[PDB]
Parts: sequence; structure tokens; C-alpha cells
Amino acid sequence: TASWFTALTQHGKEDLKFPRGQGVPINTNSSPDDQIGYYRRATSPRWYFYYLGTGPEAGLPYGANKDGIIWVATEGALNTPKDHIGTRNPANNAAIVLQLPQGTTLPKGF
Amino acid sequence: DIQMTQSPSSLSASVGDRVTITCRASQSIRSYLNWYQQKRGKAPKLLIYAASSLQSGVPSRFSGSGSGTDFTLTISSLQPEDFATYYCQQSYSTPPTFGQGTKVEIKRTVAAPSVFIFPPSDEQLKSGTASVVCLLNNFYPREAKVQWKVDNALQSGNSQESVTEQDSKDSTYSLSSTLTLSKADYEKHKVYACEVTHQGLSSPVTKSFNRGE
Amino acid sequence: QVQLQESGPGLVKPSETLSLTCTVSGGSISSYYWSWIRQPPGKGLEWIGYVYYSGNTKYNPSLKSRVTISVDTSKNQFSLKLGSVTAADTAVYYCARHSRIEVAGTLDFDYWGQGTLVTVSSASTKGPSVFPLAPSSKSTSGGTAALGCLVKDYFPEPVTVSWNSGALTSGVHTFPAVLQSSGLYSLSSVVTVPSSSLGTQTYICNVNHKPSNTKVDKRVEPK
Ligand SMILES: [Cl-]
Ligand SMILES: [Cl-]
Ligand SMILES: [Cl-]
Ligand SMILES: [Cl-]
Ligand SMILES: [Cl-]
Ligand SMILES: [Cl-]
Repeated sequence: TASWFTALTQHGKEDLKFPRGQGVPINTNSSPDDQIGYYRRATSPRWYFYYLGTGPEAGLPYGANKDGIIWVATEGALNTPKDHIGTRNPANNAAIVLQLPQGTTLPKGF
Repeated sequence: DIQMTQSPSSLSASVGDRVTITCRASQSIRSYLNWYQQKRGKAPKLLIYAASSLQSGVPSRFSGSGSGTDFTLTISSLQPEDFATYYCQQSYSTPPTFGQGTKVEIKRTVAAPSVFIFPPSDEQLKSGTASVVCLLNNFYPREAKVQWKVDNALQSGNSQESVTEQDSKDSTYSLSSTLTLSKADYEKHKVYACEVTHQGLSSPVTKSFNRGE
Repeated sequence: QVQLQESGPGLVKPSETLSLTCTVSGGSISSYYWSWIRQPPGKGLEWIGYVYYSGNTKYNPSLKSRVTISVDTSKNQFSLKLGSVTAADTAVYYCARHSRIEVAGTLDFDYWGQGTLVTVSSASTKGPSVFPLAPSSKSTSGGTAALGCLVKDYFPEPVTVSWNSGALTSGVHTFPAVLQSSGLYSLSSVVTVPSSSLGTQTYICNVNHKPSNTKVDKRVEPK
């Protein structure tokens, strides 16, 4: 059980963060209400995206303050767990190359 | 779908008492749980979201608790304006589903009804029917028996009644009962009486009029 | 403050289509989710479906086969169509806004309309007659007198009653309507007043039956 996407690698000293409305990776197999979740720093730090209510912090509600967790959402998302998406079995599915919409702020080091 | 089960279905509590009502889900919903207040004839009003967050503007005597399947709504000091039906609602997945509600009334001291009776108006009589109305004003508790007697014959099945919401100031109820007859039947009888039985009264009481004053 | 307003109450005939519109003011449709929610008389609440401002919808599976929800941002409105209705569809229909958390919507309904009662029935819309419940010795116990209006033989619900154009609220009791064996409703509204005010204060009940567009102001005098 894995993230659906490849990682964001942190080459600098700043934690990952995004402006409100930014940071959810593109996934055309998902719908506008689905576009909400968290990045988790693993364990150069690698940060992996998980849809809300899935993955290692599936129990956290949106906005929970935890070191190594940041929250992201896109306009149109619904704040409901994405049990229908869940996580990725790497034996069954390749990781989606993490892709952000054009114009997204990325902090230095990413 | 997710089934929400509220208990109790109704309760009475005194002003200044703590009230705690329960809502239980058929599957874990973590803290995705809202509470609403609904007054008679009004839309629900959001009180609590995310199981325990107080909605802005809602008095701080309202709280929520629980995460998973077992939730409570607490009114820590019940106020006279807090009578309502309270509903929970899971916000975890579509379709959002609501509990069946808990009705809260304010318990207060016994108060006997004032009893009033209204003959049919001349305007209604001119149109061919007669409605006789009995009013019970400002009583507690809600339970009351109101019987109609027409020239001392007990009426059974000939009248309908309804009851107001609890009053937000004095926590009492009022009730009206209506006996409807044809004009021809109204004119066959003399004494129209409302008999009232209530905990606040030593014994049943009767108020009447004679047709034609 | 944001305000939501459903279209007016009234009848829909069995097997026909219920149509309602919600008009939003003091705020914008854009960026929020909006739902229709209904409440049969004496029962709890049932979510019908939501619409996002750009047009996507989601419906309760129990209703999906016969419901559409649409949205019109240029009119700041959204609307419900519910087909093939039966008496099980008689209910107060509410429009409601979903709250937001950051840019996400929730399933938390933070603003609601007033509610519009839709009665599914083949019967005709019929306005009430208004009769006085005149104060007399038999409705005057000492220093308190009771008077009222009897609002009789209308269909469907609801009626609204005020007194003295809203200037009289203390002591007013407007009772739930009763369904008579004729299939028409009747309702009473009463006020208790000081006995010395009889013949001094004018008492007028203001009756509105929106389904039939019937409005009556009835003066209630003693004797
Ligand atoms: Cl937190
Ligand atoms: Cl799954
Ligand atoms: Cl479970
Ligand atoms: Cl308080
Ligand atoms: Cl609890
Ligand atoms: Cl039907």
C-alpha cells in the first residue's frame, strides 16, 4: 500500500507548503469533489500525497496540525474521506508521475 | 447508506439542568457529524459541526462530543428557549443522512389551564355550519383531556384539537378543541359545554354557554 | 448575511413533476455547493441532492431515477425537479448551502431557506373563510379575555396569521391546522388580552393563504 503518485523531493531546508487551493496532484481518474488530501514526509526528504481519509494518516481530518503533514485542496473539493480511491498496490499499478497545474507555487528546493 | 439512531426520542428537563442527547452511527464516521436545532415551522439551524465545533453565533451552553460511532449533544444549562427537535447528521459520505430527532421540552411547575369557550359566529351560521371552540390557555404539563357535552350528551369522534409549541417565556402550552355541527343540528340543542381534566385542577371543570345567549 | 428563499407553497398533482427554485441573496452561488433537503410532515430530514455552481450534481440513490437539479449563476438561483410524485413526496422542501473549509465544501448545511410545503394531491387549491372568535363573558375570566379568528375550509396548507399587522405579538397562539373529514383544513388563532382593552384596542387578524393568493384582514369585535 503506497501513494498513488511519485514523491516531491525536498532539496532545501524548508518544509513543503502550498497556497490555499494549490498542491493536489493531477489525476484524471478522479473527480472535482475528490481533490483534497495531505502530503506526508516519509519516515533529502520525500513528500508523498494521499487523498483525505486514506494512507498512513487516514484517520486525520483536514487541517490537523502534525509535524511532517501538510494539507492541500482544490476549489470544488468536498471534505469527505476518499474511501473509494484508497491507496495504490504497486504490484497492480504504477505510480502516477506527480504533476501540478501550471502556475502552482512551489517553494525553493522543490 | 449510513443509519443514524438518536435517543431518547423525547425528554423533559428543568431550566438550568444539563441535557445530553445521544446519536449513534451504523458505521464509524470519526468526527464527521453535525447537530441541528429545529423549532416548529422553521428550518434547522446548525449548532455543532465536526462533532464538537461550535457554529459561530450559537450559545456556548451547546457542546458536542464523540468520534467514531457514539456522539452526544449537551446543553449544559437548559434555557426556556431551548425547546426544539434536535437532529444529528453524518457528514462522512453521500448521501448525508439524519437521525430521527430528539424532542426537548422544558419541565416546569404544574399550571392549570384557563378555559374559554366560543359559540359559532353569526357569520358562520349564515353560511350553514357551526364551529364551537374551546380554548385551554397557559397550562403545564401538556397532557389534558377535553370533552364536549351537548345537552349533556358526551360527544365522541366529533371534535378535533391541536396544541401550540411550548411558550419561550413561561414554558406553558395552549390547546384548542373544535366541535363542528351543521346549522340544523346546532339549532336542535341548547347547552354547549367543554369539560376539562388536567393535573393542575383539583377536579374536572366545565365551561358552557346556551345557544342564543 | 446570506439569505435563501424557496418558491411559494402549493399543490402538485400525483404523477406530475414538482418544480422549485431557490433564490440566493446577500451572497453568491459561485464556489459553494447547494442542496435540496426535504421533511415530510411529522418526520425527519431527507437529503435529495446537491449541485456545484458549475453544474455538476449528485443525487440521493433513492431518488436518482426521477430528480434533476440545475443551477443558473446569472440569476443566483438553483432549482429542483422531482418527477412522478406521490403522497410520499408531500414534504417541506428546503434549499441549503454547504459550508466551506478553506477552498473545500463540506456536507455541513450552514444556511437554509425558510422551507416550502409541497402537498401532493389531486384536489383543488381553495382559500379560507375567516370567522371571528368574538370575546364575550364566556371568554373573559376576570381580567383576561380571549378572542381570535377561525380560518376554515382551505386547501392545501399552510396559512399564516398575524395580528394588527404584526404589532400584536404578546399572548398570540396560532394553532396547528387540523384536517377535517371534508379534506379541507381549519385553523384557529387566538390572543389573550386585558379585559379593559375590549372595544378600545382594535383587533384584526391578518390571514394569508399563499397557495390561493387569498389575504383577509378580519376585525374581531366583542359580542
Ligand atoms: Cl490539530
Ligand atoms: Cl478502495
Ligand atoms: Cl464500522
Ligand atoms: Cl449560553
Ligand atoms: Cl460521546
Ligand atoms: Cl398519491
